[PDB]
Amino acid sequence: SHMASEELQKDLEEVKVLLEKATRKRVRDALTAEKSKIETEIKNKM
Amino acid sequence: HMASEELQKDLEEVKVLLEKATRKRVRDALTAEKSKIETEIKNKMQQK
Repeated sequence: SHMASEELQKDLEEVKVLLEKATRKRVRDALTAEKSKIETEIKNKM
Repeated sequence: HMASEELQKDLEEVKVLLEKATRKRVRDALTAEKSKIETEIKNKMQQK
């Protein structure tokens, strides 16, 4: 369900897959901002 | 600060990533970034 740990892990994995492909700074910055948000949501679960 | 040619390369890549992405929040974030880039390109083409 919404905001379940497994859903956040799937979000994070996709952002990492796309960061491996991305080369443009502007696009990488947008992806890294999302990555940071998802990682915080995961860490918040402790 | 922005350059038309560089924004067009960013647009090309955002498009490529959007071919691939499967997760709703990631697709939404990339679509929003694409839209912002397109607005900036329009303004730079006007200013050329």
